[PDB]
Amino acid sequence: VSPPPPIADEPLTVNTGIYLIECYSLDDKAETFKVNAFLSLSWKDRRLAFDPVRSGVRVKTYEPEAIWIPEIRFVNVENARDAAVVDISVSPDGTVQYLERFSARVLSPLDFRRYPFDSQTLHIYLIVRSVDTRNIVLAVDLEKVGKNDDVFLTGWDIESFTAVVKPANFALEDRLESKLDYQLRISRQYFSYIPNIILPMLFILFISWTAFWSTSYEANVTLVVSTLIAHIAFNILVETNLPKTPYMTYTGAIIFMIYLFYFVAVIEVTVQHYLKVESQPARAASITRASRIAFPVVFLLANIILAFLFF
Amino acid sequence: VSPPPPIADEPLTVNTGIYLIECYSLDDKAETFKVNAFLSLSWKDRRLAFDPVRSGVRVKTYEPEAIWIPEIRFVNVENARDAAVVDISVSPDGTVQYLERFSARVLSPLDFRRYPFDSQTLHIYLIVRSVDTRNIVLAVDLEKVGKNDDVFLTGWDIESFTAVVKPANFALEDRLESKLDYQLRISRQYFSYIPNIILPMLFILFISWTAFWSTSYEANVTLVVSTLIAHIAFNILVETNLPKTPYMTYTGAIIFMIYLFYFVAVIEVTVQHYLKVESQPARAASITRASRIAFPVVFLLANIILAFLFF
Amino acid sequence: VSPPPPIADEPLTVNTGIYLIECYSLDDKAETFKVNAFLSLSWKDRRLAFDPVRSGVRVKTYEPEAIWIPEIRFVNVENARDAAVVDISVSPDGTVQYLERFSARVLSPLDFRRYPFDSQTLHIYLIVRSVDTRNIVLAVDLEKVGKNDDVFLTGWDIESFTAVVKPANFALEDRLESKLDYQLRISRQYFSYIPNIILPMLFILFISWTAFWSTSYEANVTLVVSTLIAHIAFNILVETNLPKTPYMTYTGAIIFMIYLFYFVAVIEVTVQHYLKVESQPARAASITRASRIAFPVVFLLANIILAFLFF
Amino acid sequence: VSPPPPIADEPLTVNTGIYLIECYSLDDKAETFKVNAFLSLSWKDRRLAFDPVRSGVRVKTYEPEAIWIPEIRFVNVENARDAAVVDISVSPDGTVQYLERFSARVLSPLDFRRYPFDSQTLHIYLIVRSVDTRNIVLAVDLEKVGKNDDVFLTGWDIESFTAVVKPANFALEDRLESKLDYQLRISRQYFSYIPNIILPMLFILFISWTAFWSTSYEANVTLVVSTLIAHIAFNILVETNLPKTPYMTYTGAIIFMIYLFYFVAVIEVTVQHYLKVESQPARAASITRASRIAFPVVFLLANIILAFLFF
Amino acid sequence: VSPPPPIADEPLTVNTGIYLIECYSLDDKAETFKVNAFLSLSWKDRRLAFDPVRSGVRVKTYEPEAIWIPEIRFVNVENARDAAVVDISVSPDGTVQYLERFSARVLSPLDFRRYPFDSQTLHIYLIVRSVDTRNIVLAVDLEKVGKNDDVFLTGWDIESFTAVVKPANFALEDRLESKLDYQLRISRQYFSYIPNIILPMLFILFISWTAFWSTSYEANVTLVVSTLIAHIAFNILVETNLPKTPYMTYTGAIIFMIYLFYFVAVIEVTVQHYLKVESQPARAASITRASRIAFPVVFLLANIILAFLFF
Ligand SMILES: [Cl-]
Ligand SMILES: [Cl-]
Ligand SMILES: [Cl-]
Ligand SMILES: [Cl-]
Ligand SMILES: [Cl-]
Ligand SMILES: [Cl-]
Ligand SMILES: [Cl-]
Ligand code: NA
Ligand code: NA
Ligand code: NA
Ligand code: NA
Ligand code: NA
Ligand code: NA
Repeated sequence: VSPPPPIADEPLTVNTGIYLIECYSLDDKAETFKVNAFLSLSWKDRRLAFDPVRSGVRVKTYEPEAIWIPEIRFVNVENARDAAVVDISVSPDGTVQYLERFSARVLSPLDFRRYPFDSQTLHIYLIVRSVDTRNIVLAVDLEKVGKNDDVFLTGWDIESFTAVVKPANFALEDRLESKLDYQLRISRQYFSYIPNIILPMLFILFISWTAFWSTSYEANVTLVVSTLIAHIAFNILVETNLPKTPYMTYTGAIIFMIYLFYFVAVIEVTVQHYLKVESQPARAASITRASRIAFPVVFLLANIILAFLFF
Repeated sequence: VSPPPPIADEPLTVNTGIYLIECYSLDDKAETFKVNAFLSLSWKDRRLAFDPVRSGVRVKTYEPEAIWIPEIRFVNVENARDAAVVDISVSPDGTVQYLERFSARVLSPLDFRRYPFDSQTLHIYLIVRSVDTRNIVLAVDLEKVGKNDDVFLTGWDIESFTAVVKPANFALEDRLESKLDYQLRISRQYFSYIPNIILPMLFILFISWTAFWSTSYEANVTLVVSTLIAHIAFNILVETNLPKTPYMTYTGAIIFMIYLFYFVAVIEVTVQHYLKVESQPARAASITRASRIAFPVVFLLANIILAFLFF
Repeated sequence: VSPPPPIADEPLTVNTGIYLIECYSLDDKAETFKVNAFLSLSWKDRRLAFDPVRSGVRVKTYEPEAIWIPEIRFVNVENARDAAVVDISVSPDGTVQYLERFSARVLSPLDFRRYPFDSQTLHIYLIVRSVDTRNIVLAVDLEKVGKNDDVFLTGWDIESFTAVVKPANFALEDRLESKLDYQLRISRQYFSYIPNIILPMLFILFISWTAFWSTSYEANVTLVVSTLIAHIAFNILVETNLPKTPYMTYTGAIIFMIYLFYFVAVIEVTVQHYLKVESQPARAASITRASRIAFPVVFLLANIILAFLFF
Repeated sequence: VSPPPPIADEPLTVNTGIYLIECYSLDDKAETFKVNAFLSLSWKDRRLAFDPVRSGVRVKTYEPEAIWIPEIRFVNVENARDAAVVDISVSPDGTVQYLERFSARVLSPLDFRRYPFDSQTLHIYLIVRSVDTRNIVLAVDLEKVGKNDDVFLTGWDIESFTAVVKPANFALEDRLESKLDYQLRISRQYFSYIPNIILPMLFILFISWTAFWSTSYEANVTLVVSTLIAHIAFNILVETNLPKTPYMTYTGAIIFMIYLFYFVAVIEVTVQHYLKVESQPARAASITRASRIAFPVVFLLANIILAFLFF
Repeated sequence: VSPPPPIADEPLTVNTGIYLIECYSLDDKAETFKVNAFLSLSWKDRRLAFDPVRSGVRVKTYEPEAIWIPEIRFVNVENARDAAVVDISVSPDGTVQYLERFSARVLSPLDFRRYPFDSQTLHIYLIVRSVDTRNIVLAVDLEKVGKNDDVFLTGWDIESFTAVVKPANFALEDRLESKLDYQLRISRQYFSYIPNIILPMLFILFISWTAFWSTSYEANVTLVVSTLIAHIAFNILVETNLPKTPYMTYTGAIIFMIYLFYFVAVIEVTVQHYLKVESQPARAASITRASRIAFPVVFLLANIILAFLFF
């Protein structure tokens, strides 16, 4: 079979629409998500036109094999989509209405800069390669773009599912390609991070600061070193749920900065002891008394500065 | 092939039934479960009717290819079900009795609020898209809905497998869809959580409270900090077996609250020492003596309050 | 094609046999094992009978397509078995000898009560659904049931592979089903558990008891708390290799009971110190001296009681 | 199609050859390896003989469907090999030259006794089931058995890839089976184990022995217990990269034996303290002085004994 | 179908080109990467030639089935590539222009010597087996070799994608093979390693050196042993993200060398204490004072030496 013939030198417009049924498995490390949706296609093939009076029927159904169907592919998919044709319906003028149900693992990159308070725009790119007979251009039928109300992406809030109506028409391997951008706007459910990582991490830091109300070096060493190890465990736990980024993430910055607070606490604890031993407990007392105010104040201000730079 | 013709303008009723053979792999993190069941379908096709006297036979068997079979799909499945036809049997009036054995990874969400003392309702949604010739409506043949006695879901108790008999009939992409709800009610086997997480976690907390019967700061610091680290390990272990929820789980709340008890224990231990050093061991004694009663009482009451809010 | 016709009202006997080639991947957490075997089937179809004198040949080979083959399925498989037909041979009387090689992930539950000193009976259930023409019953041809000598299940000892010769005939969805039970009896290779978990766990416990020969509270606190943390690591390591059971496992019981020994050691260590501080080291000496005998004796007796209840 | 007819009562010889292209994913825990190779087959079928003068073509190419091809299977594979036919070439005498490229997950057991200084012989077993017309026997065409120079198995050194030329001809389910043994000899690259496990493990042990030059019980308890915990982590890390063996591995033995050294160090540390407290520091000094020589000497000799028993 | 006939004794040149659409999942442990690209093939088949005047058309489109297409395979792929034909276009002279879109898991080895400051050359090898009619040779059409601008390999910087234009022509199993080398040059994004592993690891080492400003043996033992355990955790974390190499990696060397610094710190701490006890605190003071300069200086120089050897 060959593509539909042009009335004049116009390109063939394939109207598209994606309707999400099930949306799942957003892997932060892999920057992938799995989708299960309907793909609807519509184009006019005058060769398929019929008189409803003579034929009796108002619409004609065809098997994919019987007629010409545009070779529509997804750009950013991992492997070729699993698709199964639901329906092909031809109206008297020759307007074909294709429907298929597909599933694919979509590869759309993520911006972890504000993690876990981040919002993402997932992309689904539809593309079509022009044949030698005629150029094929994609379009968006907005009435056939949507999502089910039940659509839930675990740990995420689905904001919108829309399409950039004007396609990106460009040359590739000496033939015209028409690309369409379907955007799924989502925002992370940060709630769990607060009682599981953020607050536990702050509690262990504040416990390290009880060393500023203790003259026992052996006890201080235990307090600051033990809590530093729990902070290492939280750093490791966090960096497992995330990929290696060439930039600093919000949680990454806080986690990093907290190491400096542990390092300065070890210095203060060491200075206090050296001075006590050197028979200068008065000077050690001044440093310890100052640290009690300095550490919380510098921690609070540094955090205001970070939140400001990141948001 | 085309769908059966209507006697009048009535829709075609496809009677359904699911009989679970094997139920397995409930992934809490993924909110998925795997099923292996029989799917039975029954509808009347007058075109297939025959006289049992003239034909000799009481029922006629057909291969799927020979006759019209309704396109039945699952809504909340991950990928398309794996199915294999067991039997197709036609009675003299034209009543078709289809049977297939399928397997699918079903995506039904879970409510972890009362974890690990939670009960779930897993869903299996059957759907059918109406064709242009006539509208197709689903029904439940209750005699063909059930589960095998051997059906075991590891770590769960299977309560019931029933179907909501009235289908959800709605419009989707300008065609009628008939959805059916099969509900598998299950309840978690919480027993293992008690000797593996709950009791070990309480033992480490009570060990931290032996610091209220000790005047040794060095020893107390070790007791409260070491046990706090073991509590961090239990928090991490628990949050690995669960997905990130936008709400507080029962175990999540207890685990979180226990951090506050560790934090206040560090404060008491610090106060006692500061006072002892400041040559006020009498005042430190009063605080330590009070803490011995305060800590268990506040822990017990806070737990009554939590159990009340959650159950 | 239709099933063989009955001489009288007797059911059709399909003689079966499974010969294991490769047996592997026993997942304790999932309660599954993978199998790679031969499935042999034999039934008489008089329609296929021939005279060896007239036909020249002693046996006739047929392709699955050509003749009627009973639809045999596995009950407890995860997905439908992967099978490939090796041979179909018809003798002059019409006796068909079918052979196929298959692989399947079999789902047979396990009893972890005596873990890691447990023995299991893995099951492979063959089933057949009766057609309307005639009822089909399964049988065991014992000469065609066996296993290869090389068959090795990693970490397990294969005791026997036998079949329960009388099938379980029952009604299901108003049709006779003939189920057969193939039993693979295996016993765990517990050897590795001894130097990797059991002996390391006992060594850390005995190290905690060196606190009964020490008056140093700071040192005792370190001894009992540090070793308690290593016991937590062993509890976590063990519960990862096992699923969540609604009953107590042997290792689970020992692991749990050992927590009580750590808890009582913390109490003794605390009592000794309180008494020493209260200027009563004589009374603290009596308690410490008693604990040196009490702890090993109670540990040894409690273990005799547990081994008795479990074996 | 039927198998080639015999000139006399001779069996049909299928000449085989495996040429490894890619060798990868050797899973120690699963005792599996993945292979990507060429499988070449050659047999004479006089029915395919042709005159090159009359036919125009020296050799004729056929699609697998067109002619009889022996059903060659792998014994020790997990699932059926993924294969794709490269070429089928028939010479005028009827000699068929089959070529296919396949990939399979081969299940060949491993001997971890000398781990990580072990050498393995991986096996690939080719088999063929005799048909009723005539018996089929396998052979090795040594010119068509080899491996690519680029063939690299991560963490292993590939020594040789050869075939045991004489097949194992045996009876199975009353039919002759011809098995062939392809052996891939490999040896582990132990180098990484030295700076990652062996040397770190020895360093922590030697650190524990600095307790023989210390009279501080509190410090010794910390030294021996802390380093014992690091040894537990190395034991856990090692047993994760390995399956549960019914025998003692070399690393397993060293790791186990080192626990006894930690246990005896705890005893010495306890004895020294008891004696110091009992006002017998002279006797405690003798024991501590002896331990300084005893511990390294017994460790060195025990290791000579182990290396001797294992190598 | 047979291959195109030669004008003379020349081989058939198949011009190739790979254009990367999506590049993803570079597994350091497995030494694999997943690719999703276009594969373009072009060769002359005079049998397909046509007069554009007589035929009307300028180019003729064919289905893969209709004409002869060279069997092109990838050498270093794991399983056979998943491919789907985009287009086949024949020009009047008989020049075929084939295009397919494929996905494959490519197995190309990596050099971890300079990890995480390493650069790699990933390879994609195209190959073709000569038929008996005529020899097939590969070529590079440079205009049809490229990559998409969006192509992102997580944690890596894509430098270039080029092809070694001269094929490797060699004999294999008595037939000519034409291999082509496509090279993807990438360099690791080391940035994340700095705040997550390198700086945390240096902070814990510097904390261990605060023992040179402390006379408290109990505190020093805690400082050096606790920080040594955190270094063990970083060693374990690092060796999990990497495969077992028969050579020393850059991070591996630094990590190893840091163990020696911990070992010597334990010796100094032990010597200081022995001397203090032996009533020689003056000599212990000299050693401690020297260590304060020696440790940072030797650490800094040893690192200069390592960076020099590795870069
Ligand atoms: Cl696609
Ligand atoms: Cl489905
Ligand atoms: Cl099955
Ligand atoms: Cl019954
Ligand atoms: Cl019946
Ligand atoms: Cl195979
Ligand atoms: Cl390929
Ligand atoms: Na078509
Ligand atoms: Na049908
Ligand atoms: Na059949
Ligand atoms: Na064949
Ligand atoms: Na072709
Ligand atoms: Na300590």
